Amino acid sequence: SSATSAFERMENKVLDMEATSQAAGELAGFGIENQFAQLEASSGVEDELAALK
Amino acid sequence: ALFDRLGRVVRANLNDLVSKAEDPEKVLEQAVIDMQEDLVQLRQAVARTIAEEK
Amino acid sequence: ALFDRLGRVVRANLNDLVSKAEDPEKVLEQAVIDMQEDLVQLRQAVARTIAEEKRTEQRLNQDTQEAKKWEDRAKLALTNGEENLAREALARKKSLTDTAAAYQTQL
Amino acid sequence: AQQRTMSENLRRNLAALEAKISEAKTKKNMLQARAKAAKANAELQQTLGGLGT
Repeated sequence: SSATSAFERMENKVLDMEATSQAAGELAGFGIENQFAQLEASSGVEDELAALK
Repeated sequence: ALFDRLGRVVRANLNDLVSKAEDPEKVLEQAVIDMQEDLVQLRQAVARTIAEEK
Repeated sequence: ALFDRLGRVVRANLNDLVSKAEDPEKVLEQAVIDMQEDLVQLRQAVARTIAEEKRTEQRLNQDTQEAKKWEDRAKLALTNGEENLAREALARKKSLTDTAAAYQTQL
Repeated sequence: AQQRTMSENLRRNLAALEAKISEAKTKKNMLQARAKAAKANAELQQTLGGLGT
């Protein structure tokens, strides 16, 4: 019946969506991290080559 | 006993008929497809429970 | 589960028919085209979340510089001898600082 | 004497209400950003994955 009663109700719905979306990511899994490591090493190999220049 | 027998007979004739309509290659393919859709919904079901954990 | 068996079969026949209509070249080509258009829309969606990063930096900067102007006003108010006017400026300055703190956390 | 005391109680309660409504207003601006982010994460998960027909 009050303005607060509906605002606070809306806030919880936004937070539930935030939690649900991240959880979907958690259970999907990620491959970004092991690819990122390949990029870091990939840099290291050519850092020596850069150093000669 | 008596009605119980006849009601089994009705089921049994239907059971044979549907098994004939089950081709093995197509039915197998379709079942794997169903299971994959089901798996996605189940992953989301777990995710919405994990949401309240957070 | 006699119903299930039938419901499996009806769907399987439909799937078999769909895979006849699947040509190899054209469904494959269309698939890349669909992905390309959808990806661009997603980049647009992401960009407006990445906008909020920049905006929250602006909001915080702003309100921490209203907080300074209250101090600037307050130093003069103290000198001129109006203690009450000075306290109001300082009080206003505090909750701008509280607001500013909240922004960093969010940011 | 009743008027002056009464006026203060009204005056004080209203100021407290302004702070509450200001907080809501403050929440609303950043809360929308959470909703946008939560939506954006969901789409990324679906596009990267997606299984079945």
